Amino acid sequence: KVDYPADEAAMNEALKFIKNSKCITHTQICERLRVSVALAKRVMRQLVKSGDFAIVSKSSRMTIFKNMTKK
Amino acid sequence: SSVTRVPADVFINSFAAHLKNRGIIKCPAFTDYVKTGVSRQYAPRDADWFYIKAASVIRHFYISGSHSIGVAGLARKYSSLQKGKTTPHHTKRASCKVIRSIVSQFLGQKLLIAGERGRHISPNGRKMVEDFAEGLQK
Amino acid sequence: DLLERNDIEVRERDKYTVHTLGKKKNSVAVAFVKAGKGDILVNNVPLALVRPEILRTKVSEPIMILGESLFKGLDMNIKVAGGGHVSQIYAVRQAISRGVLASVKDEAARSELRAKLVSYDRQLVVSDPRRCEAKKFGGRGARARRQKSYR
Amino acid sequence: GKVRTKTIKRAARKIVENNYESLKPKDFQNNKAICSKRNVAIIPSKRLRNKVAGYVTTLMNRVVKG
Amino acid sequence: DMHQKYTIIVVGKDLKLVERYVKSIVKEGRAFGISGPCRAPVRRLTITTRKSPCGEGTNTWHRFELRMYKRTFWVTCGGNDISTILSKTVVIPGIQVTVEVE
Amino acid sequence: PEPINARVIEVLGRTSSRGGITQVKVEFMTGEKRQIIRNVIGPVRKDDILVLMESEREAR
Amino acid sequence: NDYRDLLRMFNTNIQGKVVLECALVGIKGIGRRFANVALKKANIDVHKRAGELTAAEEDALMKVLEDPLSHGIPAWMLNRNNDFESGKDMHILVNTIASTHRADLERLRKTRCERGVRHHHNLKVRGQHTKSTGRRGHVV
Amino acid sequence: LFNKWPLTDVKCQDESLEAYISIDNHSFVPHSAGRWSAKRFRKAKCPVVERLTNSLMMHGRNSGKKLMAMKTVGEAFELINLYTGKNPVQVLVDAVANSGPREDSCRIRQSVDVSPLRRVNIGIYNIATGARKAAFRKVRPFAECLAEEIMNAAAGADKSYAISQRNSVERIAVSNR
RNA sequence: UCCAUUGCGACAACGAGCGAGACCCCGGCCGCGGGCGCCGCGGGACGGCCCGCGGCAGCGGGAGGACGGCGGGGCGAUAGCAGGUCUGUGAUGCCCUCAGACGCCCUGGGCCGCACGCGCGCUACACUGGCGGGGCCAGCCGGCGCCCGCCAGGACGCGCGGAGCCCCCGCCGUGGCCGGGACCGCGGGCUGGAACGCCCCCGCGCACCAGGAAUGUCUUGUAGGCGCCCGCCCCCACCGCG
Repeated sequence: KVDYPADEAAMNEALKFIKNSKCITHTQICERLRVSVALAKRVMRQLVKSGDFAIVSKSSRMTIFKNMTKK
Repeated sequence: SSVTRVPADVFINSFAAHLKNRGIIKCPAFTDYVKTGVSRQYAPRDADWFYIKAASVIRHFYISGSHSIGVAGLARKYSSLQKGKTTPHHTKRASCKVIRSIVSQFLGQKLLIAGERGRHISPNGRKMVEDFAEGLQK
Repeated sequence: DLLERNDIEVRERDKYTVHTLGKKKNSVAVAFVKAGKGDILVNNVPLALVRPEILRTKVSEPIMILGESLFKGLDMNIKVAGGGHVSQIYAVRQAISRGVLASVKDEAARSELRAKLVSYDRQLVVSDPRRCEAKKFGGRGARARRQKSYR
Repeated sequence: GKVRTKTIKRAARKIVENNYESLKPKDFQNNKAICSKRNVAIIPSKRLRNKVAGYVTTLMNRVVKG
Repeated sequence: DMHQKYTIIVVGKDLKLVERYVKSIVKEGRAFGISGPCRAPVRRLTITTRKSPCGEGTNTWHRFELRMYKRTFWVTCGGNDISTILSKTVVIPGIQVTVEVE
Repeated sequence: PEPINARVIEVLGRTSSRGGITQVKVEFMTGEKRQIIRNVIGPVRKDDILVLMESEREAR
Repeated sequence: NDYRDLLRMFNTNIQGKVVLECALVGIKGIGRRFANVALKKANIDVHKRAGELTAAEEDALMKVLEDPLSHGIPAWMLNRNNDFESGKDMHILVNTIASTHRADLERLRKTRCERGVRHHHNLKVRGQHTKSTGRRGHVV
Repeated sequence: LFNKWPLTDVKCQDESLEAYISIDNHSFVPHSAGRWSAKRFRKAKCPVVERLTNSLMMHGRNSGKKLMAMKTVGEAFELINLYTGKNPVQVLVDAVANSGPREDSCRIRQSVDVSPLRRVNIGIYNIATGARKAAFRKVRPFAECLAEEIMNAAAGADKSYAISQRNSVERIAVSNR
């Protein structure tokens, strides 16, 4: 219902949580963690900047992201 | 060929970035506080919109050449629906002042030259478009 | 915009060996074909880029199906006028296919390719008879009518 | 499907009564060509003339078996 | 020589009365070099009126069309020869043949 | 229990009194291949294959 | 990684959850003239995520609100144009806009115009057809 | 299919629905504008992927937008590929068989058997109806939900809306057995 | 049997007619002749062929073919009915008001008044969406230039030109929120003799989170979704006809 737009110390916990996945959409993070999609969007822009993820499809509405190896 | 052989967005985005650094166009503040047209409720949220719109204006002028479009007709390609009323939505038009200013800046740069009736793209402008498309032609 | 005397006379000089017209929904795409660079040009732009992007495979449907052999060594100055988007994309594909059938010219492969063309998808060769409808009084639609108050 | 009307039907018999050899059992174009010989059989409109020929083709087909 | 291209614009509502006049223009001007007919795209005058004089009942509308036919020819010939052509061409009452000088 | 596949040989007619239901002669797909009548909703043509959970019930 | 929540801007609480330009559209519920922008001209970008805004930025926005004609904010924009007594362009926000609404309805009351009659008779002076408007409203 | 999903080993186990799901003619994308509705059973040989992309276009606000439906199938079929590691086309061709009831009730209420076409027709219809509801006022995308319904059904779950619908037609059918 | 009193078959009936159909209009396709402009005339498709099942009329299927089995309209029998219209007419019988007029003009107001109940609609209730820019696209059939103006529009010119949905990229992120635009406070314009009419701009952000008993319309370029044009018009379409 209510989400944090704004992760603080838990941004690394989120990074570990998103790295703890097989694939994800920024909307899937919004369901899995109580985060606005916009926060999740920005967070995953640098998740592929850290290079631990990859785009499968990119569309304006939705982009599917599969973590490169992360195994 | 060339500029039409290139996708529109990449060419419009790139040429726009070049205009700001080059000093071509130089946006007017009095027209930079306004919405593109009556059909827009909110004014552009893309920051330097004058530059990107100007890039597109010279991309249409290039294709037209013989047609010699005026300020109002080229504004029509930026027309949108007017929404938010109990009455059904109607397609309106973009603001001419933004486009008159853009054209006058291309005309002063001599990229555009006037014609009887509407203004058309001049060889200095024609080469600028041809060269930029040649810049990213793949 | 279609059914006009300027079909594709935009080309100045430029005599072309083969001509074909593919049409769908008030849209005429007329291609001027000559042996050229294996290049397909519609609306002055290359075949690779067209406006309905998820329909690009359709605009190039027999490039994969018939075989690039005929596609290599061919220049197509297609122009589409009329319709909206999908109407134009089905009409370019119809025009491109018929132009290549004419390009074989005398070997019976025009018959064999038409046999292949009717197999993967007919309409690559034949016209889509479905065209449009007429509004009639007593309804916003043609078939649809207005609401009855007292049954 | 399409049900032949009394004009498209009585005339067809009148054509097979007068002419026998000229029309053939499965020959629409021939049956349309015989029925189109001006005064010998006059049917205004191809649509009526084509419909007559189709019924003549069906009647001619019926008579050849028996 | 007072030689001018002479415009000939024909308007007939009746396609067959107008189409026969097109044959007439061609024959008389065969000698004076009449032009092949550039048929105007048909202009349809369309009026839709409710069939009911009193507006009651189911809505029934009358679709009424005046399908005027205009055909244009141009002749670069003598004014006396243009005049012979107007006398020579069949006179169909209710058919408008109009001449302008270019 | 486990459903038994069957195959229509012909569609005798339409029933239901509202239309929309059909009488089909079905032959079980395998083994003894019992040919018994069946009642089916939805569009059915000859040679279609249906799996009947009930199996024993017979249409008239 | 940084945020502040409700701002006490003009007797309102602006959530840090909002994207700032959309957030200040509600100032005490009444009187925004910024028209969803025109505060970029005073100072910061559209997506300052609301909470991020510093006290320094707040005073600059607050300054533009008191002096509207200073940052490209023209007389074509602004909440109030020639005032019936002031005769100057102005921007009225929060309690003040509603207070000035009372002042104009008092004017219509003294002037006893048709609009004044309808304003005390709870009727619509603008929406022409009142035969079939307020159903369930059950009002005179 | 979409230039990413092949069409070679994808078939269905059910022989009752063997002819009805078309798996040998999918076009490169599911557009193929055709008069499938015309003629009685020409709809059976329509590609299952163009039968699904047509089903999503329902409720008017969403009517007619085949392109917005096509990207919704490719987003769903891209999501399925990653999660299930098997061809996404197969999951739809498997789900259609699973979502299909084998018994319905018509007054003649009385138990009847659904024809192969109906088991396919309701099966695709059910797949989209649930996804449409499970994405109406929720943040989750219609495409993400479309992927789950399409997959849960294939493996077989009463969690899936299409099966929770199948299951009940067949419990109502067992009442009128 | 049919779409059909459309035909078959039986049969004191046998033949005809009118209505049905045919015809007319437009559409898809081929050809001919012309071409300020695609626009004149001819073909073509007939349940023809094939396989079943039928004495049969036809009843399913198969191709071939732009086109397939009544394509999308016009026209419309015999009778009707106290349907509607005397307020469309120099259509009209009767009472005919007829000059302090029920004639005919001018001004002002109403026809739009609103405790309410209903019919046709429109816009909604959003993430298949709103909000920004980037492409691009019609058809009925189609004018623009330039300058000033945020706009709406205005001045001065000439002979001429085109949608939205959709797509592409950002953004909001489930919050009655940037969903929704109802009401109301300034203004700026337009058209006219004159707003009360409309447009625009900055506020202001109502209900409504999918609708009870019921009730409507609909079979492929269909429903729906989306715009555009015209009708009537000083101004103005949530309407109608396209």
